Formats: sequence, structure tokens, C-alpha cells
Amino acid sequence: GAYTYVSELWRKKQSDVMRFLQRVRCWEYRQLPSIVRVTRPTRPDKARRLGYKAKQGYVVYRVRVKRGGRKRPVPKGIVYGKPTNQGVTQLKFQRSKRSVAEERAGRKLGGLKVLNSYWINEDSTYKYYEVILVDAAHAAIRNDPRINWICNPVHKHRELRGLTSAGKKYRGLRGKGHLYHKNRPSRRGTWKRNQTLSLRRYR
Amino acid sequence: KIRTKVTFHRPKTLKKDRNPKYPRISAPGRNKLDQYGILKYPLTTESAMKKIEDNNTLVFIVDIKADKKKIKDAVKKMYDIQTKKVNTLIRPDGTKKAYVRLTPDYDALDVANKIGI
Amino acid sequence: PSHKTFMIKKKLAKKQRQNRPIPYWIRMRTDNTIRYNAKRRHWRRTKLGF
Amino acid sequence: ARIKVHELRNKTKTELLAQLKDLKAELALLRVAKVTGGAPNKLSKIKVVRLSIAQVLTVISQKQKTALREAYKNKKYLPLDLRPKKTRAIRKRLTKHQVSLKTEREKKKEMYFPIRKYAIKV
Amino acid sequence: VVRIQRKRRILKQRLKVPPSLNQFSKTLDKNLATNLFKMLLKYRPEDKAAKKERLLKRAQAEAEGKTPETKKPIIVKYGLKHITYLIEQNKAQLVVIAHDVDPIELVVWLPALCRKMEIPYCIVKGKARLGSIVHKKTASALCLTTVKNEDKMEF
RNA sequence: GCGACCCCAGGUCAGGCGGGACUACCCGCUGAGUUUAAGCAUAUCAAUAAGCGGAGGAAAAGAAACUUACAAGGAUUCCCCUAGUAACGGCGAGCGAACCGGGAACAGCCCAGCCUUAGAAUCGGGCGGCUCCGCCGUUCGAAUUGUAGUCUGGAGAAGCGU
RNA sequence: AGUCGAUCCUAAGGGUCGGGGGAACCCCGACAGAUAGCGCGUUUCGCGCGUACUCCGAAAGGGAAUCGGGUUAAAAUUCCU
RNA sequence: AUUCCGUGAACCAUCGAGUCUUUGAACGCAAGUUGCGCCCGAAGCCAUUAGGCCGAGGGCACGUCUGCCUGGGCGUCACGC
Ligand SMILES: [K+]
Ligand SMILES: [K+]
Ligand SMILES: [K+]
Ligand SMILES: [K+]
Ligand SMILES: [K+]
Ligand SMILES: [K+]
Ligand SMILES: [K+]
Ligand SMILES: [K+]
Ligand SMILES: [Mg+2]
Ligand SMILES: [Mg+2]
Ligand SMILES: [Mg+2]
Ligand SMILES: [Mg+2]
Ligand SMILES: [Mg+2]
Ligand SMILES: [Mg+2]
Ligand SMILES: [Mg+2]
Ligand SMILES: [Mg+2]
Repeated sequence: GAYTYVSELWRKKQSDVMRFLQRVRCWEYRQLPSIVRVTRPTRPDKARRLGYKAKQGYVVYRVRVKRGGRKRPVPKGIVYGKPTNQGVTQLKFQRSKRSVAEERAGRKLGGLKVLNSYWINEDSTYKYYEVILVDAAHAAIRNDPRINWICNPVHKHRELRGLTSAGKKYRGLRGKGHLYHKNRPSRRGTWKRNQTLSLRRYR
Repeated sequence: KIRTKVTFHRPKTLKKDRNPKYPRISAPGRNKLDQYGILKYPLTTESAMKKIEDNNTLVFIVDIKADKKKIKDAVKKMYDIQTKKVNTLIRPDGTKKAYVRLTPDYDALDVANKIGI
Repeated sequence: PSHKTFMIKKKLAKKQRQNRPIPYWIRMRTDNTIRYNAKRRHWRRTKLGF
Repeated sequence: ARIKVHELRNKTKTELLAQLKDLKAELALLRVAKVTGGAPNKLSKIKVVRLSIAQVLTVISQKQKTALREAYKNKKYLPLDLRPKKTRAIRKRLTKHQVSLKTEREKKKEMYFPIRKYAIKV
Repeated sequence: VVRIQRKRRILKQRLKVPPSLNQFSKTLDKNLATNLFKMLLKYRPEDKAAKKERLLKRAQAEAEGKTPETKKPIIVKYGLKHITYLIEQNKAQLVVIAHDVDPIELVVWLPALCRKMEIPYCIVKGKARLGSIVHKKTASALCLTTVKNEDKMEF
């Protein structure tokens, strides 16, 4: 009966209490490495609703990512091409910062499976997420029927194939209908299907 | 607590020797480089025969992985003869050759006759 | 050179062993098509390029 | 005079080791004969002696492995060389029970409303 | 680790603390805390051994004694969910809140809830001490819903 | 000085997991120009080639924060049609879907949160047994900063009857 | 071939942990840090020192030690005395 | 070779038992080096509640998960001095 209280308090982000706590936490995170395990989640309710459980095999890692757009990484900012592509700055990465954080966590921890992630803090330079990961080799995970699906081989590196919640968000799968139809089953798959020239036997 | 050094040093903590529940390898491996594998065959060239006749030395073709200590031990085991010194080289064909000089107590000619050359 | 590594020496030994004519009895085998050693090498014609 | 595998299987470890030593000594003597210019009859025996050595070694190895398997039977954490090989993915696969695990509501649904056997005729 | 844990305390001291968090700096006095905790020590939940012994006795006596009635146990309640439920249902008579809950958003609202429900609450030092009371490593908060007749006056 | 907790450190500690390989299909990122426009810069080539990663036997998608405006359909996927159409475009060169309709196949579900408090009913490891892909007993540990169970909007909780 | 060299040392430099960047292949390189360990006595535990690479990098730099005489068709400061 | 009327030939077929050298993601450190380290240890020699020589054979990478052991810091407390 406390998770609702915690959730509403975290919805109140501009309150003095939240500002003080977030300031202290952001300062502390600024002093530690980019990727670091946390003993327990600092947002228990959010972790619950995203699928975390307080049992062996579940882990949480704080990940820090840099803020801003994606500068085209060409030497001296020189583009050999037409003016339309000559742009260098004000370019944006197609993936989100939380997706980057999940990818960093997954690459660093090759022996685990990235279940989910959530925003925790941010400053002008850095954004902070916590990634929930699962040890698919643990007996508790393998015997829990609600999560042992992650142990199947088809779910390898969900974060790197864009199958997480952030992955679906940046792939455009969070909506349905006339505004999102081109993204299903995938944008490239739709392009291939549309460009295919069908030549039947009897023409 | 009283600290006399400004620098912090990591404290020494106990370490435990491995005590595995199961052995990774079921049984010890076989001894590939036994005496028979070390000593391939004696050399019966003119130079080898001259060495046997003059310097009381036998010439052997030996496994490339064998060292002088192993060669001496293998010769002792096979023929029960002491060795004054073993010299080794690798021929251009890639095989190892060993000049084994027996002690004066042993006759290289008699040893060769027993071996069958 | 006189100074050579063990690996290079072993490779040269293998090349020397491979540089030879085919056995005569190979030509008498039933349904034989090998006439000679097509991979013969001479130290002055083709270098090993090691 | 020829070696029989079924006869070797009835011998003990010490006898097999002694036979292996004798065969190795005979092989060394045959190599000496070959290098000194032995006759074709002696030369042909090299293959037979090598086959005998391989047979004795195989029998010894199989006996030792059978003994180790029997010793480790009905035990967990077997040696890696004795564990089943299969493939990497198959080894990583979940067990049948773990695959079949399901929630209480799913079990209740299966027990209460399974697919019924029915026909459409009358 | 040492440097950062010291600098965190320094920064918390330096920065202005909003009243909601500042209320957790004023804990129960030493004498009152000792009295409260010596009172609580006699309402501790049964440990694993005691639970197993009671369960086996009940199993043994089920058929023989025809399930004799047993008096309802009186023990302290723990667990944030259950404590919040009891406070909301007005069953709680006393609430004890650890002053060092991390993250503190778990209990920062508990004093406000207790005040609104008219449930007396105190802030004490040591979630580890609360956990020791309830046979756990740590306890965010504890609650008393009822007390014994011999202890009603001191309670 | 002792003890409890927190965070962290060292272990060839006991037992596990990961890296790399292949290319036809599949998923994510990054990303041109040749060329066409009878020149050329927006456009086109192309959301392509090249480059960097990640799986399986298929992948991906999937159970409406949908399509429609009808007398209404009803997860996803694919085929025919819609259609070279609506639209986009130095409205130039060119580009270009979706809904309805007919078929192939069809399958639905699991969680978070208020709700044991007459006691975490949950799970992992060691040890000992058994009809050994698991079950039982015992002992340590995880967990109350919440493991089990109920509930998921199509409902559902509680109460009364069949 | 114990004695000739490599092998050992370090030079310009190279390759790295941690940390910082990076979609990633990778980039910087001891610079964001609880270093490796080293001595004394021992119930193998205690005591005392301990500035984040004990890695690669020279058959011409530095550097432990062999000389005559003889010997082969072809080896020798390596074989014989 | 083969009781060729048979535990039995085969440059036969097929697979369940077994062997499987140096490397390589490559894992003690390196590498134009079969170069340079540390640990355990069967058997044997004499050595006797003591240790020595030798060595079959096997171990010592990194990042992580669970559990454990040993520790550090007034980081949060409590009991005594
Ligand atoms: K253009
Ligand atoms: K148990
Ligand atoms: K639940
Ligand atoms: K990094
Ligand atoms: K560095
Ligand atoms: K030198
Ligand atoms: K001399
Ligand atoms: K070296
Ligand atoms: Mg370009
Ligand atoms: Mg230091
Ligand atoms: Mg799929
Ligand atoms: Mg038409
Ligand atoms: Mg249709
Ligand atoms: Mg158990
Ligand atoms: Mg690094
Ligand atoms: Mg050195």
C-alpha cells in the first residue's frame, strides 16, 4: 500500500523534497563510473511495474550517458557530397539515450539478459538510467514461469536488436493505425514488400 | 586506530586454496613421451658408424620434443647404459638427432651389436 | 640467414620434403591421372616468399 | 598368434600393460630392422604390431572410462570429459519440466475448459 | 568509497533541507527510545525454530486434542505494505519509523499519513535495530496494533 | 573495545554464465556517389551500395490508446485488388501508400498496484533418500526497501442462492 | 655449445588495467585508482616497509664464463685430447 | 593374416565406445623467441611422526551471477569505557 505513495511522490518532480534528493543523488552519481551495479533499485515501485522482482537472479545497474545530439563523426567536419548531406551539427541519433544506456549495459554484461530500464536522474551533461537485468542461468529464474522465457535463445541481446521497450519506442511500434503502419513488421520489411515486383506465372 | 602513513594500503585478507567438488579431468593423461616414443631408431650412416667406432658414441633419431635429460633417461631405461654427455641438433629435414657418448665403463661397439646394427 | 627461427626452419624442412618427384609406382595405379609432381619448386625460379 | 579384442577384454590392467610394453619393444626392434635394411617379411610386421598396440591402448582406455563412469554414476557434478556433449545450445536449453511450467490460472484454465471432443452431425 | 560517503554527509549538511525531510532529523530521545524498545522486545515475532516447533506441536495435537482453541497472538507488525494497510484501516495504535531509510521516499510521507489518520508515530534511529527486533537485517518501519492488559498503562 | 546495519575491497573460495565462426532469408544502427533531371544546387539514384552490430529455423509483428462514419468491422502476418490511385514533387524529372472487399492461417494470454498478518503460506544452495528432465526430509541463506496466492478492464473484490 | 649468439636489461617507441570517450569496430594511454608485492621471526601466523604496468622493444647499445693442438667428402672457440 | 561351414577378408558400409599433436574467440606473460614466470602433485631414490632430488600429469586470463570466507570506512546506530 506504499507503492502508490512512492509513485505519486516521484510524479511530483518539481517539489522541494524531490529537488533536494535528486540534487544529492546526481552529485553522487557524477563521482562514480559510467556503469555500476546498485545493490537494490532506488525506484522500487517503478521496477515492480517494469517487471523487477526481489529474488535471486535479478540485478540493477546504473548507467550514465552523455546528453545532446549526434555530431557527424567526419574528420574536420568535411563532407564529400551534395549540400543536402553537407550538414554536420544539429543532427540527431535515431535511437534514444535510454536505448544507448541499455546497449552499454548489455555489451558490458554479456552473461546477463537486459529485461528493462528506467530513467532516474539527469543533469545538463549526463542522463542516468537504471537497467534491470536477469541471470538466465540461475535456478530461480529458470524455475519461475513468468520470466524463464528470457532463457530461450531467441531473446539473445534484445537490447541490441531493439526488442526492449525503448527499442520498440524508437522503432515506432508504440502506436498502431494510419500514423504507424509503415513500421510493422519493420520499416525495412515494409519497404521490401512494397518494392517487390510480382511476376506471376500467368500474366 | 592510529595511522602513521598518509598513503592507504589495501589490507591483507585471507585467501583459500581451490577445493573443487569435482575434477575437471576424469583421470590423468597418458605419458606420450615415454622411452619408446623418445627413442625412434639409431642412425646407421657412415658418419654414425665412425662415431660408434671412434668416440664410443651412439647416434639416435629422437622425438623433437625430447630434451637432453629425457634422452639420457630413455637411453638408461632402454639399454641400461650410462651416458657421459648428450649433444643434440635438429636436422634440415625437421627431425632431432642425438649424439650420446657413453661412459668408459660401457663399450659402444658391444651396445650397438646388442641393439642389432 | 644462419640465424633463423625454429618455426621458419621447420617450414623449410617441410618444403624440402615436399620438393621431390612422384613415386614411379603411382603411374601404374588403376585409373591414374597423375603424370608428375606439378608443384616442384627450385630455389632460383620461385621464391617461398616467407 | 593374432590379438583378439574379446580376449584382451578378459585380461587385467597389469597384464594389458605388460602386453603393451612387449608390443612396444617389438615395434622398436622392427624399426631397428627397417633402418638397418630388414627383409620384407620383417617390414610387414610393423603394421600388425602397430595395430596390436592401438588395440591394447583402446581396450585399456575403454575399461578405465567404464570404471570412471560407474564410479560417478548416481552423482552430480561429473567431470567435464564425462558429461554429455550434445551441442552448446542443447546443453543450454531449459529442461522439459521448466519448459512445461505455467501459472496457476493457466493450470486452472486447462483443468476446467480443455478442448472438448465433438462432432457436427446431429 | 570512504571519500564519497564522507562528502555525501558534508553536502547534506551544507544544503538546505526541506521540512519534510528535516522532520527525520529529530528522533526519539534516548530514554524514551530505550523504554519503547524494551517494551517491543516482548512482542517480537516467532523465529524460524519457534515457528517450526509450534507447527509440529499443532500437527501432533490436531487429531488428539480435536483442534483446541489458541489465544490470538499479540506481536509487532512489520513490512511497509502491511504497516501502510493497517494505518489506512485505522488498526495501528503506534507507528515506529526508521530515520535512515534509503531511498527515503519510501517513508517520507509516512508521518503525514499517520498525522492524517491520528495514529501516534515516532521516528527512531536504526532500521538495523528495527530489523533486529523483527529478526531481519533491516526494517523500514514497525507497528503495534494492540498491547497486553498488563502493559496497557505503560503503553 | 564489542555488536547491528550500510557501502565497498581481496579471493586459483563452491557452483554457473558470456566473448568467436557462417550468410540465402531475418532484426538494429550508420550511410554515399555514379546516375536521371538532356546543364545544375532541392529532388532522383536510395530511407539503396559500402561500413558497425544481433538471432532462429524461420526471424520480426501480434491481441487496438485500431479501421471507420457503415445496416458498421474486430491480434499479428502474407497473397489478389485497392493502384500507378489519394498524396508528395525546381507540381519538373519523378515518386507513391493506406481502408474497404476476396483468399491462406488462425489462439490467446501473463504482470505492477488496496486486499495472509491467526505468523513468507515463496524461492536458492549443501547434505541424505526416492518410481531421478523431478519429489521428499533436514540445515543454512534470499526476501518484509516484499517472495508466494488473488486481480488485468473482456473484467474483478465482497455477500447470497443453484 | 654451461663458455659463440638469442635468451637478461633498458633506448626512441609499442602494447595495456582502471578511468574518460565511443551506436559500435574502436579512441587516449598509469592521465579520474583499496598497485604489485618486498624483508624479519614463526603456534604459518605476527611484525615492519610498501609514489597504480614486475608487459613488448637492440643476432651492431649494456652484458657471467675457454683456450691452445688435432680431426671430416661435407661441422666445430660446438667433435677428440 | 583369416577353424574361409567363420569372434570373420575388405583402400566395404554405418555409429553408439575410445584416441584426438602446436595454435586459433584462446585463457599465466609474450612472440620475427618452441623465449620468460608461479602453484599442486602420482610413482621412484635414499632419506623415518623430519624434511630433500626428480617428475607422470594438471593448474594460474577477463567480465559477470548466486552463495561463502576474510577485511576497510564514525557512512548510520547501540552497548561499555
Ligand atoms: K541531392
Ligand atoms: K531448502
Ligand atoms: K502477485
Ligand atoms: K567507457
Ligand atoms: K593507461
Ligand atoms: K644484445
Ligand atoms: K680444445
Ligand atoms: K621477453
Ligand atoms: Mg559522402
Ligand atoms: Mg594506493
Ligand atoms: Mg519471434
Ligand atoms: Mg484501374
Ligand atoms: Mg482483408
Ligand atoms: Mg533444497
Ligand atoms: Mg577499460
Ligand atoms: Mg623484466
